Amino acid sequence: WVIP
Amino acid sequence: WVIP
Amino acid sequence: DSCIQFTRHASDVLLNLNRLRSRDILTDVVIVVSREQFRAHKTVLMACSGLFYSIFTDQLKCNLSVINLDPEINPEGFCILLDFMYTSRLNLREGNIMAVMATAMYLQMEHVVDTCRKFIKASE
Amino acid sequence: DSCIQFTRHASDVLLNLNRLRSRDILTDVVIVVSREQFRAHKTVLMACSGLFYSIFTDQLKCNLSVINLDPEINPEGFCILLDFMYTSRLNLREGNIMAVMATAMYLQMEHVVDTCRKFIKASE
Ligand SMILES: O=C1Cc2cc(Nc3nc(Cl)ncc3F)ccc2N1
Ligand SMILES: O=C1Cc2cc(Nc3nc(Cl)ncc3F)ccc2N1
Ligand SMILES: [Cl-]
Ligand SMILES: [Cl-]
Repeated sequence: WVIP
Repeated sequence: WVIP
Repeated sequence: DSCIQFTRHASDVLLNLNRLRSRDILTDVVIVVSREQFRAHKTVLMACSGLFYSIFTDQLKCNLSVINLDPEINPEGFCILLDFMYTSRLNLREGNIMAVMATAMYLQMEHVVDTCRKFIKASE
Repeated sequence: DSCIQFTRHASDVLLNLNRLRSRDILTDVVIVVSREQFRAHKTVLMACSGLFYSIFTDQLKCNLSVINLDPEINPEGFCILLDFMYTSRLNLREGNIMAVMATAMYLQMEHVVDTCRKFIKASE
């Protein structure tokens, strides 16, 4: 999961 | 395009 | 093999599948979550959810145009997960995390269940 | 928004859509390319090809279970492009590049047309  |  | 690969292809396919959903193009099922209705593509639901994979591989249920979910399922939680299926983006907030996690456990979306557990653990 | 994003989601969705195709699950169209038949999902074809997008958004054609392509289309070229749609990998070879490029121009797959033009230019 990432900060888009 | 890339070499997978 | 000796194939070449287009890096952005999968993301571009998903973006177009979400544009078809927005425009109600070739949607073939309605998911009912109490008083709310959500239109979607059976194939996208099956590709994202272990519950929908089991439903639409069943010889009788594969033919249904309407699926009613358990009344304990929160429509907002379902809406957030449906958006995730079509976009890869999860709108996870302090006010919805419990409903989102409960819905993801029901739909069998293991990667979502994993991130919810981690965010809950961080708060404790 | 304040969303989080699962990097591998789109690739995982496409992989599952290819597993449904392999297992002939919920395929809803047959594409006929001379003596050969290819089963696929209309939504994946529309998401990848400008020609299929135009076909399945047409009020009469959206209801067809069989689509016949132009007889000049090479079945091997089509097979390579169908595999690309479901996998992002293009099996481009000196012996098939002309058929693949001609099929991609017909199907309106601009990114494939672009890589074929570049590989052809490199050979000259
Ligand atoms: O957490 C999850 C997400 C998920 C999706 C699927 N989907 C499919 N699985 C296979 Cl093997 N082939 C085709 C499919 F559409 C099954 C189980 C699970 N569990
Ligand atoms: O080279 C290409 C690939 C391609 C795909 C599509 N697909 C769709 N386009 C839109 Cl705007 N919404 C939904 C779709 F399924 C249209 C044109 C083109 N041209
Ligand atoms: Cl997931
Ligand atoms: Cl393309």
